[PDB]
Amino acid sequence: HTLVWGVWVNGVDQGDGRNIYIRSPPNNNPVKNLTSPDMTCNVDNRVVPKSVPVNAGDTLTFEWYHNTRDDDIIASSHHGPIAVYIAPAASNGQGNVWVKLFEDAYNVTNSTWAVDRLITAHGQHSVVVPHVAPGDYLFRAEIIALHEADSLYSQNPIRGAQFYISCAQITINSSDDSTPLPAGVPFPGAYTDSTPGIQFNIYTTPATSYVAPPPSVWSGALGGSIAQVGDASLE
Ligand SMILES: *[C@@H]1O[C@H](CO)[C@@H](O)[C@H](O)[C@H]1NC(C)=O
Ligand SMILES: [Cl-]
Ligand SMILES: [Cl-]
Ligand SMILES: [Cl-]
Ligand SMILES: [Cu+2]
Repeated sequence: HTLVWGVWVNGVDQGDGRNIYIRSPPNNNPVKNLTSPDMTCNVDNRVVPKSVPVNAGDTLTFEWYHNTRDDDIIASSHHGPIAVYIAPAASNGQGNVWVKLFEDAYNVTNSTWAVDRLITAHGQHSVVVPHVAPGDYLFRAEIIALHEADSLYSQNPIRGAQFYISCAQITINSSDDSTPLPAGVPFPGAYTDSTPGIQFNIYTTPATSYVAPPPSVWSGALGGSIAQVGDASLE
Protein backbone atom coordinates (compact mmCIF):
# COMPACT_ATOMS: atom_id res chain seq x y z
CA HIS A 1 0.00 0.00 0.00
CA THR A 2 1.82 3.07 -1.37
CA LEU A 3 1.17 6.24 -3.46
CA VAL A 4 3.21 8.92 -5.26
CA TRP A 5 3.56 12.27 -3.41
CA GLY A 6 5.26 14.14 -6.28
CA VAL A 7 8.41 14.23 -8.41
CA TRP A 8 11.85 15.84 -8.36
CA VAL A 9 13.60 17.13 -11.50
CA ASN A 10 17.43 17.20 -11.43
CA GLY A 11 17.28 16.91 -7.62
CA VAL A 12 14.79 19.81 -7.22
CA ASP A 13 11.39 19.00 -5.59
CA GLN A 14 8.50 19.98 -7.92
CA GLY A 15 6.08 20.15 -4.98
CA ASP A 16 3.07 18.12 -3.87
CA GLY A 17 1.66 16.66 -7.12
CA ARG A 18 -1.32 14.72 -5.75
CA ASN A 19 -4.35 15.38 -8.04
CA ILE A 20 -2.27 18.21 -9.60
CA TYR A 21 0.28 16.56 -11.93
CA ILE A 22 -0.20 12.99 -10.61
CA ARG A 23 -3.47 11.23 -11.67
CA SER A 24 -3.83 10.15 -8.02
CA PRO A 25 -6.30 7.45 -6.89
CA PRO A 26 -8.18 8.18 -3.65
CA ASN A 27 -6.14 5.73 -1.54
CA ASN A 28 -3.15 3.37 -1.55
CA ASN A 29 -5.12 0.15 -2.32
CA PRO A 30 -3.54 -2.14 -4.94
CA VAL A 31 -4.89 -2.94 -8.41
CA LYS A 32 -5.00 -6.75 -8.95
CA ASN A 33 -7.25 -7.34 -11.99
CA LEU A 34 -4.84 -7.68 -14.98
CA THR A 35 -7.72 -7.12 -17.51
CA SER A 36 -9.12 -3.98 -15.78
CA PRO A 37 -8.82 -0.47 -17.27
CA ASP A 38 -7.46 0.34 -13.75
CA MET A 39 -4.10 -1.23 -14.92
CA THR A 40 -3.50 1.85 -17.15
CA CYS A 41 -3.20 4.64 -14.53
CA ASN A 42 -5.09 3.25 -11.49
CA VAL A 43 -8.74 3.81 -10.51
CA ASP A 44 -9.17 7.61 -11.17
CA ASN A 45 -7.55 8.11 -14.58
CA ARG A 46 -8.43 11.66 -15.71
CA VAL A 47 -6.51 14.73 -16.84
CA VAL A 48 -5.16 16.72 -13.87
CA PRO A 49 -4.48 20.44 -14.26
CA LYS A 50 -0.63 20.56 -14.39
CA SER A 51 2.19 18.84 -16.32
CA VAL A 52 5.80 18.98 -15.02
CA PRO A 53 8.22 20.56 -17.52
CA VAL A 54 11.42 18.62 -18.19
CA ASN A 55 14.06 18.39 -20.93
CA ALA A 56 15.75 15.30 -22.44
CA GLY A 57 18.63 14.22 -20.21
CA ASP A 58 16.95 15.44 -17.00
CA THR A 59 16.60 13.15 -13.98
CA LEU A 60 12.89 12.61 -13.11
CA THR A 61 12.46 11.15 -9.59
CA PHE A 62 9.15 9.64 -8.38
CA GLU A 63 8.64 9.90 -4.58
CA TRP A 64 6.36 7.27 -2.92
CA TYR A 65 4.88 7.23 0.60
CA HIS A 66 2.53 4.98 2.65
CA ASN A 67 0.36 7.22 4.88
CA THR A 68 2.39 10.48 5.24
CA ARG A 69 5.35 11.83 3.23
CA ASP A 70 8.75 10.17 3.94
CA ASP A 71 7.28 7.54 6.30
CA ASP A 72 7.88 3.76 6.05
CA ILE A 73 7.07 4.14 2.26
CA ILE A 74 5.59 0.61 1.76
CA ALA A 75 5.28 -2.44 4.07
CA SER A 76 8.60 -4.50 3.93
CA SER A 77 6.44 -7.60 3.25
CA HIS A 78 5.73 -6.21 -0.30
CA HIS A 79 8.94 -7.59 -1.92
CA GLY A 80 8.89 -7.14 -5.70
CA PRO A 81 10.10 -5.33 -8.80
CA ILE A 82 9.75 -1.68 -10.01
CA ALA A 83 9.27 -0.50 -13.60
CA VAL A 84 8.64 2.84 -15.31
CA TYR A 85 6.87 3.24 -18.67
CA ILE A 86 6.21 6.27 -20.96
CA ALA A 87 3.44 6.94 -23.46
CA PRO A 88 2.31 10.06 -25.34
CA ALA A 89 -0.48 11.96 -23.50
CA ALA A 90 -2.73 12.00 -26.62
CA SER A 91 -3.15 8.16 -26.11
CA ASN A 92 -4.67 8.61 -22.56
CA GLY A 93 -2.64 5.36 -22.11
CA GLN A 94 -4.95 3.40 -24.47
CA GLY A 95 -3.61 1.08 -27.14
CA ASN A 96 -0.11 -0.30 -27.80
CA VAL A 97 1.64 2.83 -26.43
CA TRP A 98 3.64 2.01 -23.20
CA VAL A 99 7.42 1.88 -23.62
CA LYS A 100 9.62 0.62 -20.76
CA LEU A 101 12.29 3.03 -19.52
CA PHE A 102 13.37 1.17 -16.36
CA GLU A 103 13.35 -2.28 -14.70
CA ASP A 104 14.72 -3.42 -11.33
CA ALA A 105 13.70 -6.76 -9.72
CA TYR A 106 16.28 -8.54 -7.54
CA ASN A 107 19.91 -7.41 -6.84
CA VAL A 108 22.04 -10.56 -6.09
CA THR A 109 25.05 -8.61 -4.61
CA ASN A 110 22.94 -6.73 -1.96
CA SER A 111 20.36 -9.59 -1.74
CA THR A 112 17.56 -6.99 -2.07
CA TRP A 113 14.38 -6.57 -4.06
CA ALA A 114 13.64 -3.21 -5.79
CA VAL A 115 10.97 -2.52 -3.12
CA ASP A 116 13.48 -3.13 -0.31
CA ARG A 117 15.83 -0.53 -1.87
CA LEU A 118 12.85 1.87 -2.45
CA ILE A 119 12.24 1.97 1.33
CA THR A 120 15.98 2.66 1.93
CA ALA A 121 15.73 5.43 -0.74
CA HIS A 122 12.87 7.24 1.20
CA GLY A 123 10.49 6.30 -1.65
CA GLN A 124 12.66 7.77 -4.43
CA HIS A 125 13.42 6.19 -7.83
CA SER A 126 14.42 7.93 -11.08
CA VAL A 127 14.61 7.73 -14.85
CA VAL A 128 16.57 9.95 -17.25
CA VAL A 129 14.22 11.67 -19.69
CA PRO A 130 14.78 10.25 -23.20
CA HIS A 131 15.36 12.13 -26.52
CA VAL A 132 11.76 11.64 -27.72
CA ALA A 133 9.54 14.18 -29.55
CA PRO A 134 8.83 17.28 -27.50
CA GLY A 135 5.22 17.21 -26.19
CA ASP A 136 2.97 15.93 -23.42
CA TYR A 137 3.63 12.47 -21.88
CA LEU A 138 2.42 10.10 -19.20
CA PHE A 139 5.10 8.43 -17.09
CA ARG A 140 3.66 5.27 -15.45
CA ALA A 141 5.54 4.09 -12.36
CA GLU A 142 4.67 0.49 -11.33
CA ILE A 143 5.56 -1.42 -8.14
CA ILE A 144 4.51 -5.14 -8.09
CA ALA A 145 4.24 -6.57 -4.56
CA LEU A 146 4.63 -10.37 -4.73
CA HIS A 147 3.74 -11.40 -1.12
CA GLU A 148 0.43 -13.05 -2.30
CA ALA A 149 1.55 -13.73 -5.92
CA ASP A 150 1.70 -17.54 -5.46
CA SER A 151 -2.02 -17.31 -6.46
CA LEU A 152 -3.58 -15.67 -9.54
CA TYR A 153 -6.22 -12.98 -8.92
CA SER A 154 -8.22 -14.39 -11.88
CA GLN A 155 -8.52 -17.70 -9.94
CA ASN A 156 -8.64 -16.35 -6.34
CA PRO A 157 -9.62 -12.68 -6.07
CA ILE A 158 -8.51 -12.43 -2.43
CA ARG A 159 -4.86 -13.08 -3.49
CA GLY A 160 -2.58 -12.24 -6.45
CA ALA A 161 0.22 -9.92 -7.46
CA GLN A 162 -0.48 -6.35 -6.26
CA PHE A 163 0.12 -3.38 -8.59
CA TYR A 164 0.77 0.09 -7.25
CA ILE A 165 0.46 2.22 -10.41
CA SER A 166 0.91 5.98 -10.69
CA CYS A 167 0.79 8.18 -13.77
CA ALA A 168 2.60 11.54 -13.86
CA GLN A 169 1.84 14.20 -16.47
CA ILE A 170 5.26 15.25 -17.85
CA THR A 171 5.88 17.83 -20.62
CA ILE A 172 9.18 17.36 -22.54
CA ASN A 173 10.23 20.82 -23.84
CA SER A 174 13.87 20.64 -25.10
CA SER A 175 14.58 17.46 -27.03
CA ASP A 176 16.21 16.85 -30.43
CA ASP A 177 13.82 13.89 -31.00
CA SER A 178 16.93 11.78 -31.96
CA THR A 179 15.38 8.62 -30.35
CA PRO A 180 11.72 8.81 -31.42
CA LEU A 181 9.41 6.65 -29.27
CA PRO A 182 9.07 3.03 -30.64
CA ALA A 183 5.87 0.90 -30.51
CA GLY A 184 4.36 0.31 -27.04
CA VAL A 185 2.55 -2.46 -25.06
CA PRO A 186 -1.02 -2.07 -23.74
CA PHE A 187 -2.05 -1.78 -20.11
CA PRO A 188 -4.28 -3.57 -19.55
CA GLY A 189 -3.08 -6.39 -21.86
CA ALA A 190 0.68 -6.82 -21.58
CA TYR A 191 0.46 -8.80 -18.30
CA THR A 192 -1.47 -12.09 -18.36
CA ASP A 193 -1.70 -15.05 -15.96
CA SER A 194 1.11 -16.85 -17.91
CA THR A 195 3.44 -13.81 -18.12
CA PRO A 196 6.77 -14.49 -16.35
CA GLY A 197 6.90 -12.74 -12.95
CA ILE A 198 3.10 -12.42 -12.36
CA GLN A 199 2.67 -15.76 -10.50
CA PHE A 200 5.72 -16.46 -8.30
CA ASN A 201 6.36 -17.92 -4.82
CA ILE A 202 8.90 -15.63 -3.01
CA TYR A 203 8.84 -18.04 0.04
CA THR A 204 10.11 -21.21 -1.84
CA THR A 205 11.66 -19.97 -5.14
CA PRO A 206 15.10 -18.31 -4.95
CA ALA A 207 14.83 -14.56 -5.70
CA THR A 208 17.79 -15.11 -8.18
CA SER A 209 15.31 -17.21 -10.29
CA TYR A 210 12.76 -14.35 -10.45
CA VAL A 211 12.15 -13.00 -14.01
CA ALA A 212 10.21 -9.66 -14.13
CA PRO A 213 7.30 -9.30 -16.64
CA PRO A 214 8.33 -8.25 -20.15
CA PRO A 215 8.59 -5.99 -22.11
CA SER A 216 12.35 -5.43 -21.94
CA VAL A 217 13.70 -1.92 -21.35
CA TRP A 218 13.87 0.12 -24.61
CA SER A 219 17.46 0.53 -25.95
CA GLY A 220 16.62 4.31 -26.24
CA ALA A 221 16.22 4.57 -22.39
CA LEU A 222 18.83 6.32 -20.07
CA GLY A 223 17.23 5.74 -16.67
CA GLY A 224 17.82 5.37 -13.97
CA SER A 225 18.06 4.15 -10.38
CA ILE A 226 16.44 3.50 -6.99
CA ALA A 227 18.19 6.05 -4.76
CA GLN A 228 17.37 9.10 -2.62
CA VAL A 229 18.06 12.34 -4.67
CA GLY A 230 16.57 14.82 -2.15
CA ASP A 231 15.76 15.25 1.52
CA ALA A 232 12.01 15.87 1.98
CA SER A 233 12.56 16.52 5.73
CA LEU A 234 14.49 19.86 4.99
CA GLU A 235 11.32 21.55 3.62
C1 LIG B 1 -11.68 -7.76 -14.02
O1 LIG B 1 -11.80 -6.73 -15.04
C2 LIG B 1 -12.67 -7.08 -16.13
C3 LIG B 1 -12.57 -5.97 -17.18
O2 LIG B 1 -13.01 -4.70 -16.66
C4 LIG B 1 -14.09 -7.30 -15.59
O3 LIG B 1 -14.93 -7.71 -16.67
C5 LIG B 1 -14.10 -8.36 -14.49
O4 LIG B 1 -15.40 -8.35 -13.90
C6 LIG B 1 -13.06 -7.95 -13.40
N1 LIG B 1 -13.02 -8.92 -12.32
C7 LIG B 1 -13.54 -8.67 -11.10
C8 LIG B 1 -13.41 -9.82 -10.18
O5 LIG B 1 -14.10 -7.62 -10.77
CL1 LIG C 1 -11.64 2.32 -2.63
CL1 LIG D 1 19.32 5.60 -1.13
CL1 LIG E 1 18.22 16.71 -26.75
CU1 LIG F 1 -0.06 -3.14 0.64
